[PDB]
Amino acid sequence: LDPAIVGDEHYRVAQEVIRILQRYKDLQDIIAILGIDELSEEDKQLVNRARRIERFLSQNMMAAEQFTGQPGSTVPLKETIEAFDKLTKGEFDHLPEQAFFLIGGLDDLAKKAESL
Amino acid sequence: LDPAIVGDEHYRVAQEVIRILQRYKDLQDIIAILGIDELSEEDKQLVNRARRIERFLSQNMMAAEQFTGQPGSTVPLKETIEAFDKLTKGEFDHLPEQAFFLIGGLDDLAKKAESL
Amino acid sequence: LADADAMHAKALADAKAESEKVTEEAKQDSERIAAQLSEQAGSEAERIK
Amino acid sequence: AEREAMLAKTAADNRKSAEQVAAAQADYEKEMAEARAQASALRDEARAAGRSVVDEK
Amino acid sequence: SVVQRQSVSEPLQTGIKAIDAMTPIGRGQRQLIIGDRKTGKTAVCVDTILNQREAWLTGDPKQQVRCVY
Amino acid sequence: NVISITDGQCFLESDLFNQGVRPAINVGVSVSRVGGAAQIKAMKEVAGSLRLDLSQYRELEAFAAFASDLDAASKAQLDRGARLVELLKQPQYSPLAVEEQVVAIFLGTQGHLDSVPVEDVQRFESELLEHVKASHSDIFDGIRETKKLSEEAEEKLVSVINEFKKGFQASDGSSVV
Amino acid sequence: DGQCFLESDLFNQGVRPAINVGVSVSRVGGAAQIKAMKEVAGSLRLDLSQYRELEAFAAFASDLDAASKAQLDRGARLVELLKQPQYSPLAVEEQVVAIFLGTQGHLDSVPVEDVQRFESELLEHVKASHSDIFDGIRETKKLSEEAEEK
Amino acid sequence: TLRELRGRIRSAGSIKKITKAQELIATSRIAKAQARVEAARPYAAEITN
Ligand SMILES: Nc1ncnc2c1ncn2[C@@H]1O[C@H](COP(=O)(O)OP(=O)(O)OP(=O)(O)O)[C@@H](O)[C@H]1O
Ligand SMILES: [Mg+2]
Repeated sequence: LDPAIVGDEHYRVAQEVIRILQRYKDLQDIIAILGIDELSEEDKQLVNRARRIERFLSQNMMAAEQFTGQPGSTVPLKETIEAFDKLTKGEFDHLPEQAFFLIGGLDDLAKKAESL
Repeated sequence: LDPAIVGDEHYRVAQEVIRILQRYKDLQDIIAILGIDELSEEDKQLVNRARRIERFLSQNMMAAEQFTGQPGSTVPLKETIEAFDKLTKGEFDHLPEQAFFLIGGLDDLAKKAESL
Repeated sequence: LADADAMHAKALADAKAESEKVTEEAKQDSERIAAQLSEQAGSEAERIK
Repeated sequence: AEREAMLAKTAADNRKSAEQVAAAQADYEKEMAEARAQASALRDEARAAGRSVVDEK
Repeated sequence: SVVQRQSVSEPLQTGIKAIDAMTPIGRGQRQLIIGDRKTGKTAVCVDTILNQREAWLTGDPKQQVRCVY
Repeated sequence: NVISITDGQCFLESDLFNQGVRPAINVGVSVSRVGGAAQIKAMKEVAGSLRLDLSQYRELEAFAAFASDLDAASKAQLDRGARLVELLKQPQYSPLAVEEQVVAIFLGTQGHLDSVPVEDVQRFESELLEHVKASHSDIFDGIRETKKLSEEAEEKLVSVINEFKKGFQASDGSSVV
Repeated sequence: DGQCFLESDLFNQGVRPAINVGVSVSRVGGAAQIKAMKEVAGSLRLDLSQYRELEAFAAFASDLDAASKAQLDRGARLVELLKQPQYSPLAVEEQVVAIFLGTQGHLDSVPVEDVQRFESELLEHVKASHSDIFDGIRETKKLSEEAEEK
Repeated sequence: TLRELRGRIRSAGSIKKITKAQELIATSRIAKAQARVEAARPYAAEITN
């Protein structure tokens, strides 16, 4: 994992995701003791972004069809990195939680979110 | 040592005193470092009871005559059982520290109490 | 004042019902436990025979 | 000389209900506890005596 | 050999609430008990070894188990 | 060597045996490889994944020893964990058959005994079992014949639990809804 | 039949003999020492050990009671008076006099810093007046009522 | 030696747990203190006026 091998955007996205996850883990304590109500607007929005990203990271599998009936799928690297660059700003925060479980690309997930 | 062949009171007293000593051994380090003033009321009461009990198990024997001038003393079983039940109930906590050291019988304890 | 004297009869009735039911249950339990303890004593009797 | 006996009656009525219901509940729980304690004591004594006589025989 | 075995599926009771609530035991499964001095391993073993009186009392040997110590 | 050669372990700590639990079985280290493949359907349904409940219970009660002001749900979880731990104990030389174990676990999980003071739960539980064995025999037959817990049997058991708990006292007790 | 433990931490603390009374012990017991010494001095090691334990336990304690403060003062005096320098020979009568004086609470009022020197004063004064007391010990190996009162 | 190391490990773990609990309790009390302090402004302003 180097900026000079996989591109600078990949490195920037990885660093941003690591920072967001570390902040969420750090604030877990105050979330447990006082809740998200006391958290500032920035704190609440970053917590929501972190949990939405964590839910989005999961991807459906091939063998999963033996219990869910949905075969897996693959995505090219460029589409994934562009989608994560778009998600970095947390624009999809108004989408439902259940719609964030990935099954494939971004277009089908957006369509299914509009189909909820 | 089981209630199958021994009266249940013996078993109950033994279990209670063992639990108290175990809890004191657990709280040892916190008492040593942060001090007694940090604990709650229950912990303080158990600490005092543990000190009382730990002091009470001492006893002088006749073989100590060569080393110390105190004469021998012997106590039967039922008196010890009743005394331990009284101590674990918590009705002797008003006595000072030295009143529970090298005590043979309950009457000797009272006599030493009147001597201070 | 008229209503003040309605509940005591029901209280006495349920007290008597409780007394009879607890006596019946205690009798059943006592006779049962005596039965299997006697049976176990007899069983160990032919065991030792 | 008549309109204060009425407030006295009202005051007595405001507490008679609570006093009566509390006394009834207290007597009920007392008798229930007595009955259950008697039954359990009888069961335990019968079991202990049965075990003792079984050991004797 | 490796070509003469099935999967394990059977409720081997043990008579202890904690053991079968937390860590189930089935037929053909090797289970280990590691303990410190004076803890009560033999008591658990004896309870398990004598739990099968009712199982033996049944007629056919489908429930019967022959134990050894 | 012997750990690496076999599967499934049951660690027996001595600190736990010193006070409280008589079986003294550690929970956070014990594991079984077969797991659900060797379980009964009824008790698997009744289990309700109490492992996580116990884990978060001990984790929180480490904090809440000196804490008096807590979240209400946190207090409820702590009380549930303490009740389950106090329930799980058992004396020696007393094996239990499957049906009473399932009944006791179902009583523990649903929160029926949450109103019982923790100091005298075990005795109460025992009495209930005895009474259930005396005046009732259909539930045992059903669980023995179908190895599954039915909703109607659950309702009957709920009624029995309510009527029994109405008339039990240990020390200044209070029967509640 | 007996051993003495010596620790460097105690030596740098200020105790010149630097013997650890907690572990040191003699199997023979009090039969070896003279009867007067066992009459005046007895069960002092228990007092020293309990004092050290209480000092360790209550080194942070919020408040002290009457008995606790009295025990702390008594143990402080007892430890302070036990210090002895090098090349200072001493006889049995002087030792028993000092031990009796320490153990009967006649030095409680004196502050700690003057505990040692004050003692070194008194032993001198007796050497010229009421010296016959010492002679009596050398002929009796025990103390009487009249000698103790004087 | 070995035993001393284990003892110090246990003591340090217990100390860490206690300090974490105390810190969380103080953080909880901060909010109540902040809520309480800001309630005397109107009376002060009116009495000054
Ligand atoms: N559930 C229990 N309730 C009360 N006492 C128990 C219980 N289980 C075990 N004990 C007691 O704990 C002790 C355990 O004895 P046991 O014969 O099981 O030895 P062990 O701990 O397995 O050790 P070892 O085999 O090294 O002797 C006994 O005193 C037994 O009575
Ligand atoms: Mg054993």
